[PDB]
Amino acid sequence: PITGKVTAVIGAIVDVHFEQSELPAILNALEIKTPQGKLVLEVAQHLGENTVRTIAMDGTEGLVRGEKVLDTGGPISVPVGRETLGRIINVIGEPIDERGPIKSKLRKPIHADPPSFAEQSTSAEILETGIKVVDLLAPYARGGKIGLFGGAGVGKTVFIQELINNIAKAHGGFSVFTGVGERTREGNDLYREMKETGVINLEGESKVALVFGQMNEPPGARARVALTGLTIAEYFRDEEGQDVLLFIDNIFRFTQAGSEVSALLGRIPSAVGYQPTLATDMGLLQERITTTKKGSVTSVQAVYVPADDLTDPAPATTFAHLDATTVLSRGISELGIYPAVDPLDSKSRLLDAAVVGQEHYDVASKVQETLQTYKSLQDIIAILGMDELSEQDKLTVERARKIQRFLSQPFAVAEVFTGIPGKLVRLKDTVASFKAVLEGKYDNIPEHAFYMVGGIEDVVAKAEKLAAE
Amino acid sequence: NLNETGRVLAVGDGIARVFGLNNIQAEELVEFSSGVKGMALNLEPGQVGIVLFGSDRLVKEGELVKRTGNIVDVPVGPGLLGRVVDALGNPIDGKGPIDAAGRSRAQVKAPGILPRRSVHEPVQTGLKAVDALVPIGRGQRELIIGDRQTGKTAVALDTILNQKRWNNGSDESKKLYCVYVAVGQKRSTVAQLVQTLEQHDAMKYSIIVAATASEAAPLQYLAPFTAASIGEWFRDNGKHALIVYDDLSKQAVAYRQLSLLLRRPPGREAYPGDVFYLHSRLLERAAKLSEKEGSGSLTALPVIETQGGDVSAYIPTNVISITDGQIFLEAELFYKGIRPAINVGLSVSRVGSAAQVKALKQVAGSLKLFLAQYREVAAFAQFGSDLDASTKQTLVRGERLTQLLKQNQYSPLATEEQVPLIYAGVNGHLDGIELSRIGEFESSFLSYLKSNHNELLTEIREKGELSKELLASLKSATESFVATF
Amino acid sequence: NLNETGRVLAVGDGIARVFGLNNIQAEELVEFSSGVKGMALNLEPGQVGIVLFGSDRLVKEGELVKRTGNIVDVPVGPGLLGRVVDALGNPIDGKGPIDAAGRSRAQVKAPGILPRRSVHEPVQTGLKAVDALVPIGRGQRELIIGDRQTGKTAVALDTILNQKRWNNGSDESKKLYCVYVAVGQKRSTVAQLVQTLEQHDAMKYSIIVAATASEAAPLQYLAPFTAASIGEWFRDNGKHALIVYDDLSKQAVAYRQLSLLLRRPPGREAYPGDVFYLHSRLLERAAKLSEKEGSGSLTALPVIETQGGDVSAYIPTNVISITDGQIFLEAELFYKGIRPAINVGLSVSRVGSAAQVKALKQVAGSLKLFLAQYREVAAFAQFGSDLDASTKQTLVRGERLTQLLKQNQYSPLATEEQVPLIYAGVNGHLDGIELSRIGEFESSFLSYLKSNHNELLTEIREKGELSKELLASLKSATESFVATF
Ligand SMILES: CCC[C@H](O)[C@@H](C)C(=O)NC/C=C\C[C@@H](C)[C@@H](O)[C@H](C)[C@@H]1C/C=C\C[C@H](C)[C@H](O)Cc2cc(OC)cc(O)c2C(=O)O1
Ligand SMILES: CCC[C@H](O)[C@@H](C)C(=O)NC/C=C\C[C@@H](C)[C@@H](O)[C@H](C)[C@@H]1C/C=C\C[C@H](C)[C@H](O)Cc2cc(OC)cc(O)c2C(=O)O1
Ligand SMILES: Nc1ncnc2c1ncn2[C@@H]1O[C@H](COP(=O)(O)OP(=O)(O)OP(=O)(O)O)[C@@H](O)[C@H]1O
Ligand SMILES: Nc1ncnc2c1ncn2[C@@H]1O[C@H](COP(=O)(O)OP(=O)(O)OP(=O)(O)O)[C@@H](O)[C@H]1O
Ligand SMILES: Nc1ncnc2c1ncn2[C@@H]1O[C@H](COP(=O)(O)OP(=O)(O)OP(=O)(O)O)[C@@H](O)[C@H]1O
Ligand SMILES: [Mg+2]
Ligand SMILES: [Mg+2]
Ligand SMILES: [Mg+2]
Repeated sequence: PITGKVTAVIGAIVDVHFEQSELPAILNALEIKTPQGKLVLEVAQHLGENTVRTIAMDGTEGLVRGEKVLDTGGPISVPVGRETLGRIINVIGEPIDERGPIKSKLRKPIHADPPSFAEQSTSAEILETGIKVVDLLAPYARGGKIGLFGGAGVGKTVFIQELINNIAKAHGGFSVFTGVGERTREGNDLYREMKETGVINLEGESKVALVFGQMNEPPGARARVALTGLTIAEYFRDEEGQDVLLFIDNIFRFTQAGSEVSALLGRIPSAVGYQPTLATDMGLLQERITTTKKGSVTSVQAVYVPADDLTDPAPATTFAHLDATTVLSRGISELGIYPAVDPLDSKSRLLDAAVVGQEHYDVASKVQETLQTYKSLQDIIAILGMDELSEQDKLTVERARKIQRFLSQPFAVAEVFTGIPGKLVRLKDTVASFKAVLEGKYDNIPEHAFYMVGGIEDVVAKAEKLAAE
Repeated sequence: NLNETGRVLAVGDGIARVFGLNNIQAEELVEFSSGVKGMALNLEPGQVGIVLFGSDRLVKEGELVKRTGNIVDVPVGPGLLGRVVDALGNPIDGKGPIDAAGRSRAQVKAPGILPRRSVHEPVQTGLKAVDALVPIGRGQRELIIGDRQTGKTAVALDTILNQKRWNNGSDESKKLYCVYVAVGQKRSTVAQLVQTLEQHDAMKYSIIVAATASEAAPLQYLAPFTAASIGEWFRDNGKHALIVYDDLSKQAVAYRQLSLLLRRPPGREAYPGDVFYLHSRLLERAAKLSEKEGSGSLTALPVIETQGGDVSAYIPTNVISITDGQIFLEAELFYKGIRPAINVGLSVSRVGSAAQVKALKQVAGSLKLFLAQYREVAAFAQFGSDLDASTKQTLVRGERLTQLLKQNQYSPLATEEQVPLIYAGVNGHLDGIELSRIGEFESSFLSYLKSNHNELLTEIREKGELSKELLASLKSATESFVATF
Repeated sequence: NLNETGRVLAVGDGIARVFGLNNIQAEELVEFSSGVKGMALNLEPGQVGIVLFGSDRLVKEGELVKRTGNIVDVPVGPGLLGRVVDALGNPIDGKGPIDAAGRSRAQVKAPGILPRRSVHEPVQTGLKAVDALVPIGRGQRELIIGDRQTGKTAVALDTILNQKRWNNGSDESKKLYCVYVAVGQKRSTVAQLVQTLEQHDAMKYSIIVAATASEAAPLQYLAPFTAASIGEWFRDNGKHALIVYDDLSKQAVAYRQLSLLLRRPPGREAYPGDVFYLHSRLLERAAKLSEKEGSGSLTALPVIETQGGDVSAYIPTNVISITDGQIFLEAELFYKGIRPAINVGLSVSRVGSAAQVKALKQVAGSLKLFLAQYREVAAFAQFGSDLDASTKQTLVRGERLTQLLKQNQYSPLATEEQVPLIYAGVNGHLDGIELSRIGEFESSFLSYLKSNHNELLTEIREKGELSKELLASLKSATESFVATF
């Protein structure tokens, strides 16, 4: 075998001198043997003098200069196919449940080129989420990319879990969940909820594969784990021909991990200290997620937004790639409007009268124009109060307040925080409800009746309860 | 022989250092034993610096590298029509190999002050707003600028689709051949655009150059220059070409990345200081040649993404300072359903007014200014103040004209059909028609003119100009129809 | 012999460069001939870069350096209880040497997805507002986040003080050993805090780790990790520990200093990019283990200062994105004398609601939502004329409950005592009491309830839950007291 000595160690970065005519190629995986298990290094550069530079998939503590590394002869390769379902995998394809080897027939490199120009396909199927603000104003595309943008704590993980409950067991094919740099607690709670709901059966068939590299992991692992999850999803799409839905909790943690290793590599940073290749890094990850003629891949991607700064290079890079984007605003959540979706910044490719139908497009456009009018007034209203407005403005603002209050919804996964049981609202019921609100038919109802209810029949029931009380 | 070959000393981040290649030219193309191609940017006393067009992953230390002898160049000619190519002119549509009239360098110096000519003949887009208000001539560089999803590509694609009217005729002085460049677009998006151009039979006269976001930053930087060299082959032979760059901003991002990997310090907005020179030397290649130079033309339509409509941002204002004008596409108009959403105030064509179709200039007249006046009046009238006298009248006509300018995607109008529409709108015949019926007016009126007054439309088409008798006949037709409508 | 020893080549900015130490491990600990210690941070083919746990004055070029032979580690065990130590676990109280069960690495990987369990048993703080509104489970991470002087340390100290009602019992599963980490605090402040704990006898079960404002930034960075390693001994041996990181903002500042002196590229707010990795690999170590892992747990309370109350700043949003909720202390409330100043709207416990005492869960009900509604009603009603009956009752009930949640420092209540108070507030029996007499009610009611109805209090404590009979008898007790009161 090709073996090499460690010659430098700098955090996650390890330099290996191979002392022979043949070096490992870039992206090859090398192994070091360790007092517990093994350390995996992925080659990143050739420095010259038979020295390669490599990124470490686990902690480098205890490495010694002169320690012996062996080239495995290929990239990081992960088990793939139906034997991965119901099981939990780390960034290097090992099981991190207790259930023994994964014992799949195939193992496949986590680095691959996107589908060819001839393999592309594209849909305009609306994915009904049951979430009023999404189903009305930013309907998700089945087989498309969805991104959820929000700062810390604004609700995007609760949103993903509501989507998992509503969509994932209704979806006909397999699912893959990748947790990138989020809480190990959230992963354990997800695994328990998957077993309790039955999407995982330890003694039966399972519909979901789980891949985790959480925020306790080194930057190399948090960088590469998304590629393992995506390689499993791509195997289901191409080899099985299945329709997949791929969830990625906090794809920003992949990008940030790219910055961290880049800082150790010693590249000159872009923007606020991000790596160069940020855009091509994102392109190489995000282009593999497409649907193809072989099979559909839906994906829902949460995107943390640092300091809530949507101008941050990583959000701004991600916005270019997504078919639907949902923006969750801290201010809206502080008003108690959950699920905190900003109705105006959230947008979708599918909000097209040729796709949603003319009635839905009309209702959505009139809602958007009403809320944009209210936003335009809000600083005049803040200084002078509502009394300075015109009667047309007073009516438009009262209806805009009712509408934005009505976009709130009790999620079933978050009733612990709201007391109100969860509601699903059908798309047709949503569009009829908001059109009837736009007609002014309910302008006599108090705003509180609109808050946190599951459609207009519930608004009438709540208004009756308030009037009786 | 280290004169004609070299050895890779180091490679990473898509940059390789090579020993030898002593005879290599600056900006030459080299091929690696692993088969990737690369461009020699830096020549240094003991080493060359190569930027890699493919992935580095195939390259290894000690790889043999050999020099092509050619400055980075692409195949050019008529055999690229109907083909989709990468930034290096390799076919990616999966059809057979390309047949080329020759090769042309990617970086070539634009034609100077003497060989150029004034812009004097139209790029007929078939968009009522463009052809009437911001006319584009052959050899113009009209910028398209706006927020994402505001219709920029729809404007460019409808322009390309309109050329099907002339590109089937014999008169190759009228035929306009099209090039479209995808930079940093998804493979999905460009494949769907190809499928659309196939549906409209537009591919048979179109060429598409694609460097998607999957592609290395050197390819995304290079793709506009090689697309320009393809359009220049048509220009230099004496034919007319149009070139669309569906995002120059994504090229500027790719060049910022490449500059950082070359360890060149960033300048304003962290873009490299010569990010202007990157776009300017590109866009100066769009030109109209003199008769001595064979009368050919290349027309450019660069696309820019504004952030929040901020045209003051560095890259927007850089490109505005190059492009002989701009079409500005407004999110407020687009989401209000006024599509193509061209803001008539901020859009201006600095040279295409000399190249507008004369009949359309005659009927349009002040319309470009009148719509801006209407927009100011409407911005005051929305306050609900008293609208007496001309304010009421200007609100009525300005609304109907605005309703007359919106247009369906992939339905470009012939100029003979815009001329009667703009005539009927400008002369106020639509003041009697309610605003919900103006689209019906367009559909039935062109049906009436094309049924009963085809003589007028043929004379408008063939002459491009209204006589006083022809204008009087168009008046009588419009008055009769509005009397019946 | 350069294998086990080396020579300092250079010294500056807290970094010493050393020749030799060929066999040194990455992050091994070394001792300089002056007796200062350093961690070997990065290894190079020629040299080692070492971070000094001390002043640069203590190290000179040409001095000898020795391997200690082990990764940076700290003593751990019950023999640290009652002791104050530096970041390396040397005793600084001067009470003598430390007694240790062993040594544990400072950096060690948090327990994975499978060894964990959901939190299901409370960290009873004895703060009415916390135990009622934002309950903390054992194994939770709960951020305490505040402006300067808003009460953060008082909240943590009262939590530590409350434990002595169980840490003196026999039931080792109810005990909760405490660790407190002082980072960039003044030595005098730490000494006064230790005196405060020791005069309340809270020291016999508490450990304090100090890296004060003068102590080199590498020690301030290291101190939370070694305090975590001390708490992990309890977590891993089936005991329960609570760790307070009394400012993680000051650890982030020390890590920014260390990274910039290493010439690491500054990122947002000039913090290094991996400052999130600094805090998350710390806070992931607080966990509740399964019964296979011995059921132990480590609970963490990090503390953060927000300049100007900006919870949107970089480090606040980072730690909010790591922890399982936050207690937000509002300066406006603290200066209005509402102390402990818990903002009920912006604080939330994202996992500890399952760990709340069921009796408190029963009697609090929607109290958090009611208080959040009350604040917004009172916001307009401060000026709004002609208040309805609904708003009037909202103001009455919310003012009663706001006065009821006020609590004196160092006065944590038992849950047997919190339950009757929260019951009386939520059911509105206070609505007739004068707003200033509620403190009189609180102390006098409990004194009545202790003297007359002790059976109910002992039953609440022993069972932790209210049957319908116990709710009926607590209602009788409350109504008879208010009838007298
Ligand atoms: C430092 C970072 C801050 C960050 O910005 C913030 C998002 C964060 O980090 N954590 C807080 C997250 C959840 C806590 C909530 C579940 C809930 O406890 C509180 C009281 C909220 C407070 C908001 C409005 C009050 C209003 C009367 C409402 O209308 C009250 C209300 C009523 C309701 O009816 C059942 C349902 C609701 O969810 C709410 C509601 O949202 O209130
Ligand atoms: C992407 C950003 C672009 C950038 O923001 C912009 C500055 C830029 O870069 N280029 C725009 C360049 C030329 C366009 C003008 C020549 C002209 O075409 C229009 C209609 C202007 C519009 C302004 C006001 C309307 C008002 C009724 C006026 O008063 C109308 C008017 C009346 C008049 O009387 C005969 C003479 C006039 O010149 C005007 C006039 O200037 O209007
Ligand atoms: N005149 C029009 N009528 C109706 N729909 C239109 C019109 N012009 C554009 N659209 C639609 O608007 C949406 C966005 O426009 P377009 O496809 O041209 O994208 P774009 O502005 O180039 O944006 P991007 O930055 O995503 O490339 C698409 O659905 C397109 O179909
Ligand atoms: N419940 C309370 N009742 C009365 N006074 C209190 C209460 N809690 C805190 N205080 C007082 O308010 C001030 C806050 O002290 P504390 O140690 O909690 O500060 P801190 O918020 O940690 O801030 P800093 O670390 O910046 O000094 C001190 O005077 C403390 O005595
Ligand atoms: N739809 C909702 N209904 C009720 N409560 C909600 C809803 N969305 C969010 N919340 C509340 O807001 C917080 C959301 O936490 P969550 O874990 O979903 O946030 P996040 O955006 O994933 O944060 P992080 O950056 O920490 O990963 C919790 O307090 C939850 O109670
Ligand atoms: Mg989350
Ligand atoms: Mg486009
Ligand atoms: Mg303090």
